[PDB]
Amino acid sequence: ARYTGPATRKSRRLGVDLVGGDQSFEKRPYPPGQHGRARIKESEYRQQLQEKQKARFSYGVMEKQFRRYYEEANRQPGKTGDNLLRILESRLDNVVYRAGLARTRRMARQLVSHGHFLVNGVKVDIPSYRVSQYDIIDVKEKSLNTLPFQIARETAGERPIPSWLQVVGERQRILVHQLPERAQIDVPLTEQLIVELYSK
Amino acid sequence: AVKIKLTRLGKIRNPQYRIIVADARTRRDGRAIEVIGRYHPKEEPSLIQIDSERAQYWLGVGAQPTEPVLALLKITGDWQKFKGLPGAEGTLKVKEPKPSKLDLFNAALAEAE
RNA sequence: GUUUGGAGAGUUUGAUCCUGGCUCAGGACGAACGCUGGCGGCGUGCUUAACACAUGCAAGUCGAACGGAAAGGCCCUUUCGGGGGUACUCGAGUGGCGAACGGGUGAGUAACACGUGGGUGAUCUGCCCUGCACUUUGGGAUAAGCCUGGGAAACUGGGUCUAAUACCGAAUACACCCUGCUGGUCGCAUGGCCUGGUAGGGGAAAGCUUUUGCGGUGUGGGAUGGGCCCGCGGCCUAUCAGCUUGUUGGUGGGGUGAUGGCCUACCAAGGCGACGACGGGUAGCCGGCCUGAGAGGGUGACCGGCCACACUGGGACUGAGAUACGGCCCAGACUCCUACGGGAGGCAGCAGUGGGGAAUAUUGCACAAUGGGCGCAAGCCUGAUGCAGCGACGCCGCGUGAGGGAUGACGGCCUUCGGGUUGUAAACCUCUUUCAGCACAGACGAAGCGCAAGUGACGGUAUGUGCAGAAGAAGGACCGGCCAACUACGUGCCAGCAGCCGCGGUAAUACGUAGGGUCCGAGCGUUGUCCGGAAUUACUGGGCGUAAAGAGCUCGUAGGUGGUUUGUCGCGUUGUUCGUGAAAACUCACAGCUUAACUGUGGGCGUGCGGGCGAUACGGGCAGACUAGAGUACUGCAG
Ligand SMILES: [Mg+2]
Ligand SMILES: [Mg+2]
Ligand SMILES: [Mg+2]
Ligand SMILES: [Mg+2]
Ligand SMILES: [Mg+2]
Ligand SMILES: [Mg+2]
Ligand SMILES: [Mg+2]
Ligand SMILES: [Mg+2]
Ligand SMILES: [Mg+2]
Ligand SMILES: [Mg+2]
Ligand SMILES: [Mg+2]
Ligand SMILES: [Mg+2]
Ligand SMILES: [Mg+2]
Ligand SMILES: [Mg+2]
Ligand SMILES: [Mg+2]
Ligand SMILES: [Mg+2]
Ligand SMILES: [Mg+2]
Ligand SMILES: [Mg+2]
Ligand SMILES: [Mg+2]
Ligand SMILES: [Mg+2]
Ligand SMILES: [Mg+2]
Ligand SMILES: [Mg+2]
Ligand SMILES: [Mg+2]
Ligand SMILES: [Mg+2]
Ligand SMILES: [Mg+2]
Ligand SMILES: [Mg+2]
Ligand SMILES: [Mg+2]
Repeated sequence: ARYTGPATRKSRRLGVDLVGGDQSFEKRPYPPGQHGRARIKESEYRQQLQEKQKARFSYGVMEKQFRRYYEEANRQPGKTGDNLLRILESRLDNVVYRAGLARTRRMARQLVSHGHFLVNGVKVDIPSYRVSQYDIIDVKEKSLNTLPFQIARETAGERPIPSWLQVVGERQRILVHQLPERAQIDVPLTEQLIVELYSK
Repeated sequence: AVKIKLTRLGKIRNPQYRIIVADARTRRDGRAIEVIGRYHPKEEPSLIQIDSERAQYWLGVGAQPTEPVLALLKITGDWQKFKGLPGAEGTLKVKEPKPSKLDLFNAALAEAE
């Protein structure tokens, strides 16, 4: 399944920019609903939980799949928080967003899912597809002149492109030289709280 | 009689076979005396590997191949060798190794720059 | 050496600290139930009654063993009613091989059943492989056929007749089996080996085919599959203390493939037990699985290996091999047929029915692929198996749209009547059609099979290429504290809620509804069950003055434990190497499915056990030494 309800109310509850271009958040930075102004009792569990919610509602990953990501990250030899972040960064819908061909991670998901991209010459419509070193991502012929993709070509500049990604052509060809290290990744989140949440 | 059989591994619609030495009475997916090879028909060319040293021993002592295993032993030349007939070099085909991923990355770098 | 790995909260009191139980948050399932429900991939599905079973299938095959000629075919023949021949072919029958595998179930079993490691100088092994020798010679039958009898049926008798690779006598074998004598050698005592040498006696066979030609007998070795014995390991219960007389041992016979009270006659009086014998209860065991920081705890569904059984109980026969599921004989229960004399059955194979239960599927499609049986082979058989159908039963993946959109509509709900929430949400404006839908292409799995030249069950499925349009696609639980998420109204100790503490007594963040919110999402909750939290059986890792806990006090049996020092063994301990620890699983890496689940390949893991070799500090055994512990002697002393 996907979460398709209002997007602003999630950033408002969590008190941080998820889309990062959202005027309605800055207008009402408090949580939603009738009681969104009221004082909330502090607790360590709520802090840990909301960092997890920021991660999964930024990247658009359901709790089931996110928990599998955690176990893999913890199993991997690095430090769990770095591994978890770079696994979610390896997602193809995320790589497309980081490349700039999409406006929002929601838009990136739809594009990948609808079958507009190819990886190493083979069509992939799996948003959760994890890119690896030296993957090449291309756009199919039909979608190259496609009106929102045309917009994407001449709308370069919205955000910066990270060093591990590289767009090399006007064809909008994306190359991945390596998986991002924690320094490379730039996300508004404290990953150590999520590792602690799942150690409960 | 001790026979050389294919045992089925893999999942639905993906038959992968190990070449095993087993008593005729033993069920297909039962305990084997040795695994001496593997055979993957879903590939192109179908993947064939045989441990020729062990295949020669087992045929020497009198293991009887099954029909498909006999076809594979002829492709590998292990049958022709065991009998003394010519063709021991065999006509084994191997899948053309796909281009390395690093080289294709360099190709894309050069092409766009 | 070594980091990859441990979270807590509530509840005894006016308050406190401790002790201690109870309860909760996590994970898991062959699940069930409630609400809800789009698609696909890969798995999985009688846990109860080893209850009873309608119906169809689950084991046959060989004309290159044989007489034959019912069906086809061909050749005569015709009058067209039939009648011959052929043997390409083949019903029934004789004969060979298979039917002991494969599939099911877990009733029994606390046992060498199973796991792991050994032993066999105590043994068997059809078919297969590879040496050697041979395959001589006669004979008498019978099924089928034909005639006829008995019986309701199931079945069965007599006569006549025919064949073989069916059966039977003899020769040859001197490798082989038995006995006597006798030489060498190796050990582990019986013994083993040298096919030792030697004398005496003895042991087999089968033909067919004319083609890739298949067979027969003895014997040497191998391969495979077993049999039997032993060490060690894995349940509760002394409110179960004695049990055993073929029982423990011996000799002479018998028996088996083989050892052995396995059996038997005699002789000796033994054997097993608080390191729980004999009883009682429960249970198939394991690789593994679940949980856990680990140790441990729980568990044995699927998949894989052993074992056990096949309506209940007993028995043997055939065979290389038998718990003989779809064999036989007997007894019993039950169902059925009968002419009342007598007969016939066995789904714990696949599918299916009734029943029991909270609950578990189709009276599919193929032998195309892999494995198996027979056949020289073409081939035939195969409910093994490969697939399909059904059930969110589980795991994994994807969709139910994306961008923009205001000081922010209507409507709903709060209010300090200012407004504030729902909410960028919606409306609207453009943008993409994944998955479903409608067309047109269309597999891999088959270096296969037959070499006759056709051959894929799944399947016109998966997957590609076009078309139309946001178009068809969201629910469930929770919101007092644990524990994320609060207000209004309705009943006022009522109706009700609840895992625990506890909430309802006409102002409830706990009841019911609504608005809003939170956590999850094609699922969400509940019940049941196991581990965790629980250091709450504590080996890791707890205690006993007063919280639960020192026997009323001694003596002493088994057991446990052991001062200083020399030498020695190398049992414990430790190093190293080899063998083994099946596959799968697990884990690391890498690859293949669009990703994942899943699958494959290569390491590790498999903590163990066995063999060889090394060390001797420490524990222990063995042989000594010493006096500080312990005891004795002597001289005093108090009670
Ligand atoms: Mg899901
Ligand atoms: Mg059952
Ligand atoms: Mg016949
Ligand atoms: Mg059987
Ligand atoms: Mg004979
Ligand atoms: Mg004797
Ligand atoms: Mg039982
Ligand atoms: Mg623990
Ligand atoms: Mg016999
Ligand atoms: Mg039956
Ligand atoms: Mg039988
Ligand atoms: Mg059945
Ligand atoms: Mg019922
Ligand atoms: Mg076959
Ligand atoms: Mg053939
Ligand atoms: Mg049949
Ligand atoms: Mg809270
Ligand atoms: Mg414990
Ligand atoms: Mg508990
Ligand atoms: Mg205590
Ligand atoms: Mg004490
Ligand atoms: Mg007390
Ligand atoms: Mg006392
Ligand atoms: Mg003592
Ligand atoms: Mg000492
Ligand atoms: Mg002692
Ligand atoms: Mg293993």
